[PDB]
Amino acid sequence: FVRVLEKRDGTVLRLQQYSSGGVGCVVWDAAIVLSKYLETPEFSGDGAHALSRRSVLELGSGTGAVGLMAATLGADVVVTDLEELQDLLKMNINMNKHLVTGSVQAKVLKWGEEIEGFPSPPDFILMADCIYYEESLEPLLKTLKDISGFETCIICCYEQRTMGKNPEIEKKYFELLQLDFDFEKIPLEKHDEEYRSEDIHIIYIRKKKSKF
Ligand SMILES: C[S@@+](CC[C@H](N)C(=O)[O-])C[C@H]1O[C@@H](n2cnc3c(N)ncnc32)[C@H](O)[C@@H]1O
Repeated sequence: FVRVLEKRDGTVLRLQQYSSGGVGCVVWDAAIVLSKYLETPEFSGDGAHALSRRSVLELGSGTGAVGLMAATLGADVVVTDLEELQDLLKMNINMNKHLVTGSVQAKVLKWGEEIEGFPSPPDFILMADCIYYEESLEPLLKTLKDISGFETCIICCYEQRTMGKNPEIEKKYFELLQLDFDFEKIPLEKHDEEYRSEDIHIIYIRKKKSKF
């Protein structure tokens, strides 16, 4: 009942998906793509967004897969989700703390609700498959605006769902996003050569600050 995700160095993250009492969350494909993206040279010492010793907030962590990966890369990570997912997050911190080279802790952060502030804006905010929640889009973007500063690197990874109401929900997300943020799509050629998909996008989001 463990989902496994292997790092570039052969070490292996292990993620439980069921917490006792109905509460649970699976590891989503977008979390695998973003996690393995964090292991590309882009987030190494000689890279554009070195992760080691930097502050990282993850929203909608679920199992914690992405934030845990960042913690095995030297970041000081806070993984967050709803109250009911805190037990699962703590279990997965326990299963992977032997691989953590930075730090990792879990906190409740329900989108739209103000929580324990950072002393200064995080260096990164990470999100995997956080966007198809129509009812929580304005809350999510409020949290993002409240926490990020002009230097925060916001990385948003999501699997594009092409059927149903999802195309519509996706457009509402971007229309709300553009009021306060810029974005830029990371070309597929920069994802992990193995763990990528034309259906799974990575976008860098930045708090807008125009000179005009
Ligand atoms: C599709 S899952 C993705 C989980 C994980 N990031 C991954 O990719 O494997 C979305 C996550 O967002 C969380 N979430 C949904 N609405 C939320 C809200 N209003 N506030 C905080 N978290 C929320 C869910 O509990 C769930 O863990």
